[PDB]
Amino acid sequence: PRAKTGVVRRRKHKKILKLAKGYWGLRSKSFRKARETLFAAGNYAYAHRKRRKRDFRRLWIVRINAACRQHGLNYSTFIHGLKKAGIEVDRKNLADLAVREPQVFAELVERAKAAQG
Amino acid sequence: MKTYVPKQVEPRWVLIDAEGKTLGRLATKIATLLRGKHRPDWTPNVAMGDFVVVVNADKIRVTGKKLEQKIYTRYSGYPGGLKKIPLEKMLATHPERVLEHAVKGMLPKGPLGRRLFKRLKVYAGPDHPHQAQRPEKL
Amino acid sequence: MEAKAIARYVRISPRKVRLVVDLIRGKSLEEARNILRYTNKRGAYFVAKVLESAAANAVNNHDMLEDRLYVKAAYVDEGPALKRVLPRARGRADIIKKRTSHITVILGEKHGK
Amino acid sequence: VAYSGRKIWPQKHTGRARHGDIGAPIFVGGGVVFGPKPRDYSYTLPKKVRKKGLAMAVADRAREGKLLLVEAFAGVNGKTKEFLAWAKEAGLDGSESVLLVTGNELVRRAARNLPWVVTLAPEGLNVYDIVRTERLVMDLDAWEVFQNRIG
Amino acid sequence: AKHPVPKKKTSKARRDARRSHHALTPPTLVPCPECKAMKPPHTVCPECGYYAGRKVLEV
Amino acid sequence: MFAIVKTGGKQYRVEPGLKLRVEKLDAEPGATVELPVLLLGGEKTVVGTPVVEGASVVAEVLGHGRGKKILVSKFKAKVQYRRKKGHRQPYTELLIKEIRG
RNA sequence: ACCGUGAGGGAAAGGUGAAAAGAACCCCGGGAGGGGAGUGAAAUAGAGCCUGAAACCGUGGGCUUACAAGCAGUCACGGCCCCGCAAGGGGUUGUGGCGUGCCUAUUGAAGCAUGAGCCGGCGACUCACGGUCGUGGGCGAGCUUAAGCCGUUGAGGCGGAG
RNA sequence: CAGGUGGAGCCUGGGAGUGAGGGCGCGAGCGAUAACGUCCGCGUCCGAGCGCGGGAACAACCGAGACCGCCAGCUAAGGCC
RNA sequence: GGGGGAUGACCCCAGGCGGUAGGGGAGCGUUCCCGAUGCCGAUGAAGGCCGACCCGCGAGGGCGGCUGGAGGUAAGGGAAG
Ligand SMILES: [Mg+2]
Ligand SMILES: [Mg+2]
Ligand SMILES: [Mg+2]
Ligand SMILES: [Mg+2]
Ligand SMILES: [Mg+2]
Ligand SMILES: [Mg+2]
Ligand SMILES: [Mg+2]
Ligand SMILES: [Mg+2]
Ligand SMILES: [Mg+2]
Ligand SMILES: [Mg+2]
Ligand SMILES: [Mg+2]
Ligand SMILES: [Mg+2]
Ligand SMILES: [Mg+2]
Ligand SMILES: [Mg+2]
Ligand SMILES: [Mg+2]
Ligand SMILES: [Mg+2]
Ligand SMILES: [Mg+2]
Ligand SMILES: [Mg+2]
Ligand SMILES: [Mg+2]
Ligand SMILES: [Mg+2]
Ligand SMILES: [Mg+2]
Ligand SMILES: [Mg+2]
Ligand SMILES: [Mg+2]
Ligand SMILES: [Mg+2]
Ligand SMILES: [Mg+2]
Ligand SMILES: [Mg+2]
Ligand SMILES: [Mg+2]
Ligand SMILES: [Mg+2]
Ligand SMILES: [Mg+2]
Ligand SMILES: [Mg+2]
Ligand SMILES: [Mg+2]
Ligand SMILES: [Mg+2]
Ligand SMILES: [Mg+2]
Ligand SMILES: [Mg+2]
Ligand SMILES: [Mg+2]
Ligand SMILES: [Mg+2]
Ligand SMILES: [Mg+2]
Ligand SMILES: [Mg+2]
Ligand SMILES: [Mg+2]
Ligand SMILES: [Mg+2]
Ligand SMILES: [Mg+2]
Ligand SMILES: [Mg+2]
Ligand SMILES: [Mg+2]
Ligand SMILES: [Mg+2]
Ligand SMILES: [Mg+2]
Ligand SMILES: [Mg+2]
Ligand SMILES: [Mg+2]
Ligand SMILES: [Mg+2]
Ligand SMILES: [Mg+2]
Ligand SMILES: [Mg+2]
Ligand SMILES: [Mg+2]
Ligand SMILES: [Mg+2]
Ligand SMILES: [Mg+2]
Ligand SMILES: [Mg+2]
Ligand SMILES: [Mg+2]
Ligand SMILES: [Mg+2]
Ligand SMILES: [Mg+2]
Ligand SMILES: [Mg+2]
Ligand SMILES: [Mg+2]
Ligand SMILES: [Mg+2]
Ligand SMILES: [Mg+2]
Ligand SMILES: [Mg+2]
Ligand SMILES: [Mg+2]
Repeated sequence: PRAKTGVVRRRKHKKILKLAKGYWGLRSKSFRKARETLFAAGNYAYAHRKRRKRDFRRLWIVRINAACRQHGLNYSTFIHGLKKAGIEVDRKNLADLAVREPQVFAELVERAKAAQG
Repeated sequence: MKTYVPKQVEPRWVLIDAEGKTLGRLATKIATLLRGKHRPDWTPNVAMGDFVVVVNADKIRVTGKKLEQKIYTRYSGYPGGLKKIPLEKMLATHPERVLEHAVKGMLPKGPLGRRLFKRLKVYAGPDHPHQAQRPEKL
Repeated sequence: MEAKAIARYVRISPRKVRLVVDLIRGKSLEEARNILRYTNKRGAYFVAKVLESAAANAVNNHDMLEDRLYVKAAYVDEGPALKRVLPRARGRADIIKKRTSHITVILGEKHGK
Repeated sequence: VAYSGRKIWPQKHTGRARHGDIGAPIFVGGGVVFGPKPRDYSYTLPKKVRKKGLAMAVADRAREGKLLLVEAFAGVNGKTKEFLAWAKEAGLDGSESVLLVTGNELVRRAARNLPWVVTLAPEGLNVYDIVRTERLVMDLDAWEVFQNRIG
Repeated sequence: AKHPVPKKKTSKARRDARRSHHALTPPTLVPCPECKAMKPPHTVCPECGYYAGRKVLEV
Repeated sequence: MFAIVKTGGKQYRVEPGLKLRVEKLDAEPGATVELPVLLLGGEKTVVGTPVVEGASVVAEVLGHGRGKKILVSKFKAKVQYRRKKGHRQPYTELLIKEIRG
């Protein structure tokens, strides 16, 4: 018996071009450039996942350091205060705390300013 | 819990004297303000910044021999179209522009960096346009 | 209620004819008729014929009232290409495609309350 | 394949790719690579494996109570109407496929046309046929030669 | 001379932007001084062209 | 009157009547988990230490789950190396009831 | 057919419908074509006729774009449009972060090194007989038949030369 | 002789691929106490880690061996106008 | 790998899991055969076009809608153009 390609290759191609929807020019319309583009989207996604984690923290940090410079200090010291002060409850995620709950932040500043000296 | 992000904010203004302030050291902050990395809601992709007005910019002062030795260069497009302009010459011809330059180079690059630079309004000597609030900052 | 005509296998190149079609899209039949006469292109002739057969089609078949109809949609699609051998220097022999238009005029009635 | 052996084009300087005859498999219309030729799928099973296998497959029908021996029928004089009668009387309604093994030409041609019967001379007892059919039925003539085959 | 050749097939984007000037202008027409029909100006009409001089007679 | 609570190596600001998705934990649905772990009161001056003791927040497991599939792919040019794996990350949902001082 | 002086080379090209019932007649038109009408279960089965993919061309709609610059994606936020009681999702892209095509060949390629205009379909580790290991079973001081003979709804048996 | 249970070691067999290497450190020869030079030695990395961080960018220098996910934490190198 | 003594597909606990040449292992899918004088099918086969839905790590499999108009062919096994 002979098994000719038939339906298989059209399917496999369709799958991928579907994934490529929205991509520019041929990259959406040609199975090859679709596939090539996708390799690239695949590794960026993975890589950018790990880095979304970085991208966010570095935002939180600027935001803290911003808010507590109103209260006259470094992010640098602030964290150290909070380290000594036992307040290792983090944050840096919360940081809406600095924005949405200013006083609760301020209290947190003062618990921080007074630690180990 | 998503991270908070500003809704449309009020464009606060700010006034600066610059007379006797150094240059890049004055520039550093003018940048920070422009970005608004002093505001706790700071967002990278938006630019809720302060507008900055700077006066007495003929009067920035700088250290070392820079007034003579420091050169600004301008390449036109053309053969031998690189222009070389000393600090003293600049200040004497267009005072400021040196602060505008120092700040611009300190703002980020791309569509948004170029916008923030519009928000820094620099004048020579005293006064300026009196429209907004412009709390004096030192 | 809309009325349409389609010329099929018109031996003309779609790009060429499409050009004068865009010249009458959305136009009232009175100007559309007027434009094709004094538009100087070979595709003016053919489009006019389709346009007209679609006007005739409106009045007789669809009871649409000749004074109120404009061009609603009009478009040329591209039918099959006539391929001819064009002999070339150093014995080379390319092939030119004598291409083919499918012309479409669709008519509808200007609201005309 | 039909075509010539001629080299289709010079092989340098035409600017085209590079070729031999058009019978080459890379060509639409050319030879096939490694596809099928006539060949003989038969092999030789060990004979003891066929004995064992024959024996076991009967055994497996016996172990199920599905095996029946019969004497003499009387649904002979081959007519499927006649058989279909005796069948009923013997407890075969054709709710289960039946492998009928007997040397009687007449009973065989009787059952033959039933959709639920397959039919065999005894010297032709094979395991495939046993396993396909839900119930085995033999006459005693058949069971003899079946027993004389194994061992 | 050697043989300049295009280095890259041009994108549908690019040819279609080439053609951004290709669109036609409708012919400029004015109503006929006598007759009902439309005529491009400064031209004797296809029906009964003018007055003082002798038009091509559709009359 | 919020809290700041610690479940599954992360922290979240919860309020009463908050439906919160959280890393999966061992519970049957409908059961109640007091996560004895609480890091802040929304009252300001009560804050501190790793965890304020005696405090806790009560939310009950609304049922578990699996998140929308993430396709994590790896490609290495010129070495003929490609890997595809789908990943669905199991969670549990909670509704936040009582903030207990 | 065609190509070659000749020997010789040597293709493409199948499918309406159950039935032609193969669209009378009217309309536009020089015809071609189409609109009605009619046939049909169906006419985007209408003869350039089963299905009718993809590249390709086009009309309409939504989002978007004329001070930004780039392997075209990706992660985040925001806007506008759609679906949904809701929460939620689909679309699109403004700004921000990140980002050196695929394959091949190489010590080393985004590479200014090879190949590829794009899409469809064709395309490359086989089979015979020996061998050598492993493995699943049969029988074990034994194991096993070849040709051939008999016999067969695709029935198996015998045959001991070797 | 002892510790060392390791994707350790030894024996028999089946299947390979490789036999163009490169940089860097150290030790020599050749070279000019030239070469991104050449040839050996011992080591390492690239090769196959052109995956991540640092070094502006950069196979092989510093950091470090990427199973998947997280809008959590601590660090390495290098950094903190 | 160790336990749990269900003899696994199942639950604990501890580890390992960058990779080219290459070795090993398990799966998916296409054509054909037995299963089939069967079963699915015009209340619609195969094929086509959508899908933000379900199952699978993945190759894939489902399901729903549209098109299509006469075929398709489980479980379990066999063979390959
Ligand atoms: Mg094939
Ligand atoms: Mg990290
Ligand atoms: Mg801390
Ligand atoms: Mg010529
Ligand atoms: Mg000639
Ligand atoms: Mg020859
Ligand atoms: Mg060429
Ligand atoms: Mg052939
Ligand atoms: Mg010349
Ligand atoms: Mg020239
Ligand atoms: Mg790369
Ligand atoms: Mg390589
Ligand atoms: Mg001849
Ligand atoms: Mg009818
Ligand atoms: Mg019709
Ligand atoms: Mg159809
Ligand atoms: Mg049809
Ligand atoms: Mg048919
Ligand atoms: Mg058709
Ligand atoms: Mg459009
Ligand atoms: Mg500009
Ligand atoms: Mg703009
Ligand atoms: Mg450009
Ligand atoms: Mg971007
Ligand atoms: Mg390949
Ligand atoms: Mg080479
Ligand atoms: Mg080479
Ligand atoms: Mg080389
Ligand atoms: Mg290039
Ligand atoms: Mg070259
Ligand atoms: Mg190239
Ligand atoms: Mg070469
Ligand atoms: Mg190649
Ligand atoms: Mg192809
Ligand atoms: Mg063999
Ligand atoms: Mg063998
Ligand atoms: Mg063997
Ligand atoms: Mg015979
Ligand atoms: Mg020892
Ligand atoms: Mg080893
Ligand atoms: Mg070995
Ligand atoms: Mg060698
Ligand atoms: Mg080496
Ligand atoms: Mg060497
Ligand atoms: Mg040293
Ligand atoms: Mg060297
Ligand atoms: Mg050297
Ligand atoms: Mg070395
Ligand atoms: Mg190599
Ligand atoms: Mg590296
Ligand atoms: Mg290594
Ligand atoms: Mg590189
Ligand atoms: Mg770097
Ligand atoms: Mg590892
Ligand atoms: Mg350090
Ligand atoms: Mg593990
Ligand atoms: Mg591995
Ligand atoms: Mg077939
Ligand atoms: Mg019917
Ligand atoms: Mg089939
Ligand atoms: Mg279907
Ligand atoms: Mg089947
Ligand atoms: Mg093949």
